[PDB]
Amino acid sequence: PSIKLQSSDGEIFEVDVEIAKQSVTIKTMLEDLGMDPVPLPNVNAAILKKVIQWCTHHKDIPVWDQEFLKVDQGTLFELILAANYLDIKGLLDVTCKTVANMIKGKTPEEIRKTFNIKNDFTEEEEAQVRKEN
Amino acid sequence: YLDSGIHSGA
Amino acid sequence: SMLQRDFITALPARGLDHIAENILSYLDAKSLCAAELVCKEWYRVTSDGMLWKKLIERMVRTDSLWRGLAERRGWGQYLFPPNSFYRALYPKIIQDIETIESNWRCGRHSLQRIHCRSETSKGVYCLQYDDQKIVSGLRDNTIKIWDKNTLECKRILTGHTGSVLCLQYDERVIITGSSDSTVRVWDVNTGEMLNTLIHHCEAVLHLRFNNGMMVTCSKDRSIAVWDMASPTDITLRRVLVGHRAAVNVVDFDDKYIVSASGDRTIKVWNTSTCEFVRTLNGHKRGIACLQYRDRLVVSGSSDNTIRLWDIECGACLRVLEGHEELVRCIRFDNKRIVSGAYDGKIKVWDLVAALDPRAPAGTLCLRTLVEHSGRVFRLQFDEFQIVSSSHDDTILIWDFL
Ligand SMILES: O=C(O)c1cccc(NC(=O)c2c(Oc3ccccc3)cc(C(F)(F)F)[nH]c2=O)c1
Repeated sequence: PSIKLQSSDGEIFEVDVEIAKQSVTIKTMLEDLGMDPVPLPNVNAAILKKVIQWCTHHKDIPVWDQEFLKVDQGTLFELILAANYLDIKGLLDVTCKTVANMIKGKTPEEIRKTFNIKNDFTEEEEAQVRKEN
Repeated sequence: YLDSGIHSGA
Repeated sequence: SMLQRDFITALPARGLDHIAENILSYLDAKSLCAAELVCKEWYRVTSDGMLWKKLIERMVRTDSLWRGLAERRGWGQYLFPPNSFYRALYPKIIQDIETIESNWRCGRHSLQRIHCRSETSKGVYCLQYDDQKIVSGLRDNTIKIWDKNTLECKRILTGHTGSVLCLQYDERVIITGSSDSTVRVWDVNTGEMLNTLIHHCEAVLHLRFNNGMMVTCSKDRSIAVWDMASPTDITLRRVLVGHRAAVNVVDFDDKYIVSASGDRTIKVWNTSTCEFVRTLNGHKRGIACLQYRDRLVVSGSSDNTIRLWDIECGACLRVLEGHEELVRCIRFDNKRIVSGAYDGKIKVWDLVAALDPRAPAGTLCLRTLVEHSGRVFRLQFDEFQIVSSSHDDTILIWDFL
């Protein structure tokens, strides 16, 4: 069977029932509230197409996902949010692990540069945090 | 022979 | 859309603090320290998120060394006290690990010595221990259970009519094999004899059991495979024959049964089907002891060497030389091999080094420990200690913490 997913824009996607249902959230809307189509006010068409692509391929971060996640941080952030909203644990996990890999093995200054973060410690406050390591 | 836990191929 | 985005600030801002915390939970300690100094909000996320507590808990969940320390040192009481307590604790745990690893490498330990006080035939052939007790099998035909903390004898189990050569226990039962050719099943709590298996024609030299099945092996040159529906309902499934001398040891998991023999061979059998798979050949004399887990078999032989083997291809990965007499017991964990010999000496080997073919042989034996006055028959160890037993009628606890 096919189920229509409706993005926040309004664009409708025909999706197979068993892949769609990788999101417990979308599964709940089908099985418990019996809604067709499934409105998704928190996911736009561009992000929704990206998530559907990821779900099909996945019917502990492999090589195909790493290429899929070669996107800007703004899109990765939107992807984290969609995975949370849809509750797709697999996608939330790989995206969060991807962010942690961008953090690990760097000095605080290099981390700041990665994410465009300004250092807002007082001199005194930074020394105290540093003294405790 | 004093070790009863193991045995050769005899 | 946006080129860059402060995930750790942005996520809590939208009420998704747990996602930000989950991202940081993947950091190693040093990267978690770095995250603390990125900016005030990053620090708040790690602190309000109790990230240092979560980091210690993940280790206890993922590292028996950390789990063991939590228990021994008592800081485990606080797991599952502010964030700063765990941040300050973490380096103390690291230093603790470092001192333990140094004690192993340098042989610094304390020693407890149990005199088993055997009236006639002296010696302890086998043993297993936990945090509460040491269960031991003796040449005087008894099983003695010792309190791990006070070292007193809490129970003597009688019923075998020859030496207790091998034993294993779990949360419900002790199972023993004997020179009298029987296997016996005892209640681990009360010591009551629950079952006796009459089958082997000669001394039962080794046994292992797990998850409802047991393998036994005998001086009679056979292996028996058992299904245990309960302590009192144990059925023979198959007899494996093929060894040309006594089978001195057997180990198994869900993939394979592994047996070794006076006939100089290790044999590999399919656990599900009991079909012969392959012989690991190579030792020049009989094999006295063995341990098998995952893909690694390590065996000790009358040829005075230890061999490491891959179970799938049968290759010998390393020959360990250094013992001056028969290698009589052997065990191994993630980091070390521990072996005991007929001359009373115990050796500690660097297992990682041994599995790396670049490492030279002379660097492989970390220490030689000399406190027994007779053949070492059995040992068991963990991150913190060794428990060994000997023909000299003693049990030693070697404590590296
Ligand atoms: O023909 C040859 O070249 C040859 C020449 C001399 C000696 C040997 N062999 C052994 O001395 C021996 C064991 O000694 C025993 C120690 C205690 C009790 C009985 C025997 C034990 C095992 C075992 F590990 F399998 F148990 N294996 C062996 O090979 C073989």
